[PDB]
Amino acid sequence: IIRTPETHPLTWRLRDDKQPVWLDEYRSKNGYEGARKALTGLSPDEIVNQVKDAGLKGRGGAGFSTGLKWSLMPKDESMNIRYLLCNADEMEPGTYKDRLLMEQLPHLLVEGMLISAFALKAYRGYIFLRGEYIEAAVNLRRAIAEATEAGLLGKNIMGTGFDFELFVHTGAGRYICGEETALINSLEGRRANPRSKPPFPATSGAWGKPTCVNNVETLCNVPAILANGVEWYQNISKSKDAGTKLMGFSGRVKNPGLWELPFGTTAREILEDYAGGMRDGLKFKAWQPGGAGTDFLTEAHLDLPMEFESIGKAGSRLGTALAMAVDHEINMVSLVRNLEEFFARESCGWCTPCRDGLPWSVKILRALERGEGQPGDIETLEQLCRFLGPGKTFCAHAPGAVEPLQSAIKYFREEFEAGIKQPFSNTHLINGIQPNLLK
Amino acid sequence: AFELSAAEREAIEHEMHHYEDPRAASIEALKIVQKQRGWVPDGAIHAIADVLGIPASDVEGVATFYSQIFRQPVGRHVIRYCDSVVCHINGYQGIQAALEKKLNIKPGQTTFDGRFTLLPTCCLGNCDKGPNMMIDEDTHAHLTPEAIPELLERYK
Amino acid sequence: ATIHVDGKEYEVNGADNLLEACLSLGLDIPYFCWHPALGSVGACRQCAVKQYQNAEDTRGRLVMSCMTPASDGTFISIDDEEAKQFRESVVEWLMTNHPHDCPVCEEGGNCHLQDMTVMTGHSFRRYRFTKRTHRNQDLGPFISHEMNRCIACYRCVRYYKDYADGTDLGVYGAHDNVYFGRPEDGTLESEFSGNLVEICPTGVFTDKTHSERYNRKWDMQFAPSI
Amino acid sequence: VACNLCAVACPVGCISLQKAETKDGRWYPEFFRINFSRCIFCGLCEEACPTTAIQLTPDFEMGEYKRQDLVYEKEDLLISGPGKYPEYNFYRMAGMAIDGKDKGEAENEAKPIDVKSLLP
Amino acid sequence: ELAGIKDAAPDATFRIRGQKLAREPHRYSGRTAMRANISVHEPRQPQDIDTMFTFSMEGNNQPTAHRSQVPFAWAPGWNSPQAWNKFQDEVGGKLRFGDPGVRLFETSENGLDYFTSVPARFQPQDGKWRIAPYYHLFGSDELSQRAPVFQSRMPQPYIKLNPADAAKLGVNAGTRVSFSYDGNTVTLPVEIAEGLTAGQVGLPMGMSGIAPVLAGAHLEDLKEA
Ligand SMILES: NC(=O)C1=CN([C@@H]2O[C@H](COP(=O)(O)OP(=O)(O)OC[C@H]3O[C@@H](n4cnc5c(N)ncnc54)[C@H](O)[C@@H]3O)[C@@H](O)[C@H]2O)C=CC1
Ligand SMILES: Cc1cc2nc3c(=O)[nH]c(=O)nc-3n(C[C@H](O)[C@H](O)[C@H](O)COP(=O)(O)O)c2cc1C
Ligand code: SF4
Ligand code: SF4
Ligand code: SF4
Ligand code: SF4
Ligand code: SF4
Ligand code: FES
Ligand code: FES
Repeated sequence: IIRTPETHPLTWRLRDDKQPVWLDEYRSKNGYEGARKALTGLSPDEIVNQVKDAGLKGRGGAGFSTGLKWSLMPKDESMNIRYLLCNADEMEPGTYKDRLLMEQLPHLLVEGMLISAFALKAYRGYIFLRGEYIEAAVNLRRAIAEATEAGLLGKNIMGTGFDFELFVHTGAGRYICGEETALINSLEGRRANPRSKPPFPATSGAWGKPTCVNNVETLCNVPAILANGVEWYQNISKSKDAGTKLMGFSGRVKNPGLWELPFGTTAREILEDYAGGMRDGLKFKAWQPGGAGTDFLTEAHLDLPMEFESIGKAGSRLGTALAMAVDHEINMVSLVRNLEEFFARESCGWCTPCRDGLPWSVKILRALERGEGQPGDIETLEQLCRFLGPGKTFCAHAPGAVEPLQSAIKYFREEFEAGIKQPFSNTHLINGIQPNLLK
Repeated sequence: AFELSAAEREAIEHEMHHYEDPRAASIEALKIVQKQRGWVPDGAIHAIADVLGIPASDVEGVATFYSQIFRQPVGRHVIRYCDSVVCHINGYQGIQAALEKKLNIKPGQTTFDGRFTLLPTCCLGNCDKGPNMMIDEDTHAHLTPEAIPELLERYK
Repeated sequence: ATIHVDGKEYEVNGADNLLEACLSLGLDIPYFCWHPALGSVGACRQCAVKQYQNAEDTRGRLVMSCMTPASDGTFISIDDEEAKQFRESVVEWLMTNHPHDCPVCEEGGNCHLQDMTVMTGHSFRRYRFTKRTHRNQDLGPFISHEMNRCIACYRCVRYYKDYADGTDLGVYGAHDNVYFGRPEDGTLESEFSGNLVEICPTGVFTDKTHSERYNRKWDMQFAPSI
Repeated sequence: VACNLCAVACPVGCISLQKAETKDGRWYPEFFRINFSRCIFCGLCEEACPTTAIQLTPDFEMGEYKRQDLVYEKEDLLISGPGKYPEYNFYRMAGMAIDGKDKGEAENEAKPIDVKSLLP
Repeated sequence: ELAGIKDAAPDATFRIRGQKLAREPHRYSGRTAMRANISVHEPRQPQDIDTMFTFSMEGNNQPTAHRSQVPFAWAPGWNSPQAWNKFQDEVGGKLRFGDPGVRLFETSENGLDYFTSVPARFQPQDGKWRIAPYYHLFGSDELSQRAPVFQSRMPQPYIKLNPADAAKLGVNAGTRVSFSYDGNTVTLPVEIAEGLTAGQVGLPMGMSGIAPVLAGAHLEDLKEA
């Protein structure tokens, strides 16, 4: 695998010894060139239009158009206080892309935030980084100091009169803080409950001001667009999703890892050519395409292009595009129990279906794993999947929670019925009172 | 009787400068107190609330919301083993069993000499190198149950 | 604004949400977290109704009536099968941890949670696992605290903090262990803390002065007074 | 537990009681009076009782000379055993804490978890 | 000038379709037992010749009844305080047939003149202490301070002092000082008030021994005793 700047815009400046690339080395391999072009030759409106015509979608997992999200900021000049937030939370199980991006290429993220903040006219930027990424925090703070020293951040950046302060906000460990409105609440020093939309953060976000929240990888995608042009970015691949995505496969494969690939490469290409296939003595059973909140898929879906639309039609989600392989030795009930335990304990507690229905599924799956399941348990799980879907809950944490459960029941129902061994009993006998025996 | 030190108070005010609302420094104020003293004691809630000008109920709601802000005393070193799905596939259960056998405690407990606090944590974002765990600021990957007693011995 | 509810045309205020518009018309939608004086937040998810964009739409989508404007041309169904099943499921989820406390609870016969449990038609328990529990706090001479009965509707904190500007009540903890109360034991310092006993839809916050000589609401002789 | 369900369920209205509380917090009737000159022995109070406290028993010989003596107070009603239902204990099911039964000790109850607990 | 009190409520002959307004819910219990220890003969329900309400459940409390005086809110299926929804025109608005009560006077067409009696500034003078009123929600009202549940909520009696005046008297926080007002030498522990202007002592109005008429009055012989 070779990495040219044309085919690997995100990972071609990665070093072989996995060491971080600092300002002199980054600028040696065409660093802050897109920032220079954007800040010295383009108005913010045509930068937003350039990103929109590049077709850059959200790399956080939902695939929303970045230029469309940037264009939804208010047009009035009265609202001159604006915020750009980098979602460096990355708490989805199976996701390790942003750690790679921030640990050894922090200046790529800094340049992306600088370009995006100039496009959004955002006077301030915050990197909402998870607390467990100590190396990313150290490298990002060092790169911010280096960019401030060499006039790339602060007051009068490149002589253009544009002021931009970049801060790093380290988190305190909750998965719901990655949700963008809960991210905004956590940045304001509150409990990280999400907020209802509309209004979207573009009109009233952080402290009521116009705010744009973007993933690490999205902001890392913008400087190559600004440096090499829109036409280069459109012709990376012949797919509906433009550009390159950090894809990977993890879990008992020969070479678990992370590779920058164009959209539309099949999951079998990632699994066999890049991940090396399954390990010796292990047979492929299932896979999750885009993190812990996506539906399981079988071996028949391995010949599917890794795009939002193609994975969407197969009853799953592209997600973070960091797939996880499940071998034959893994009990699916135990796997879904582990997933649901994570999802139930990471509930923010705002809304009833997630907060009180995910623990019910956890207890049912614990009983099924122990062989103490009772009739009606699987139907209860299916009803929980139906009633925790999109729109039933306040945010999208619970639909993502119930995607693997419903897909595992759909594809591996025989393992769930194997846990139902005891008859259903909810009552004890009360002496003197004859029960109402249903038929 | 809790009193914020001069270093703690100056760090909290310096973080108050970073936002347009001093309430936005509550998480990092709790983290500053935790970094200095291992955890956030009860009087620290009122001290931080007094510094930031927000109610103590808001500070305590923040402190008890976030899992890495400790409102109970912990050991000198906090072990945080990942119990999420990829490390479950990669066999974190053997790692948890080895840690429990070496430390003779349960998750959420602290060893009787106050050295180690064992805690499950969500995914550490290192799933290609699992199973993973985190001692205080150091992440250890590619864990095996045999390397656990040796690797725990370097934290005194 | 003209709305349609279950095939019936109604004239409502377009500046109102659907829950307050439908309750003003005499229709019954169960609700917990909304209050007329506090606004809508969409927490409890109890007020679900099915919404249709056109009259010639049969699929629909469940929405929160408290979070949905009662604009012109909306079609909703309260008595839709999926809406009724979801509202019953929300009540059932609230019932999974609720203590077996109604005989020794001061809210009984005056309890909004009892009324909405009956209103949704949920009377059969199939949850068989453990119920979470909480310790209580001493809140002073006026308000008695029983957090086992909480449904986490956030009404108390919204009233006390946003409406009454009180500082010593809050929400603590996380997912299913959310706790509503003071940061420590002590008297509630707001001069309007007593409205919690009517704001709270359960028996968490109760009138301690009435609890000393307690009687049920049906046994009371009332009069309008000043 | 002086819950007053039997009094309101009585179609005659011949039950009158008042709630009182012990120091540990258990509810009990301060008084409990039944007008047996009014009572029709319909059994609706026993059916409405959620603790099986009030029970109609196989005894019909209640003739009296003065009908003021048909007003039975709590001293004339409370027997020294469980009656028709030998084992049911309402307080073993209730979440409310009393003496000898703390939070988390009732049936189907988990132990309380403090919000300050280190586990996620 | 009190002619508007006729319309504050309808008179005792008011009916809802011939029936009076009920004071108690329809499921009111214990009618043949609640007085049975006194006498097994049930008396008549007490009569209300004064108002339109009846001392029984044999009356009207419908949410659609044309009245303004609602003794309690109840509707079938709504037993909580949420039953007030059914009694309003719209939820959170007015009672559906008007709120009870009537204003005695309207806004006058013409106003007053400016009051030209501007007082001079406050001057502290030696040996003379101006009484600053300190009211308490729990304590300053006579009847409610008689209630036994308010005794725990009521503050301990005190006298507020400026730090400068307390230093001039040689008095710290918590020490008891005695002062005489109209032949009543009473003693009170001192609380230091930063915001109270010097030359004043703060007194809790309406408590035991501190009448609210003392607001704005003076004080003599305030000494540590
Ligand atoms: N660690 C991670 O990266 C994790 C990622 N996810 C991903 O999160 C996704 C769900 O996140 P959501 O924010 O709920 O998705 P979404 O579809 O609601 O919105 C995504 C983005 O588009 C914007 N947006 C969408 N519609 C908009 C509109 N009409 N006007 C303005 N802005 C609009 C939102 O503000 C947000 O920034 C999933 O696809 C999942 O894969 C989930 C969990 C963890
Ligand atoms: C429960 C939940 C957790 C999320 N966590 C993250 C996260 O950790 N990082 C992230 O970039 N997006 C996360 N998202 C998606 C964000 O809400 C949002 O879509 C994203 O941060 C910014 O959008 P973008 O992809 O266009 O950059 C999460 C969403 C949900 C519902
Ligand atoms: S689904 Fe509801 S309770 Fe769960 S994380 Fe989202 S808002 Fe919070
Ligand atoms: S809060 Fe309501 S439902 Fe719960 S025990 Fe009390 S009366 Fe029963
Ligand atoms: S204590 Fe009462 S008002 Fe507060 S969230 Fe719980 S049920 Fe709602
Ligand atoms: S049996 Fe007697 S006391 Fe019991 S409900 Fe019937 S009439 Fe009333
Ligand atoms: S006898 Fe039963 S129904 Fe009557 S008050 Fe006592 S516990 Fe309640
Ligand atoms: S699943 Fe353990 S590090 Fe991600
Ligand atoms: S009343 Fe609408 S969600 Fe609670």
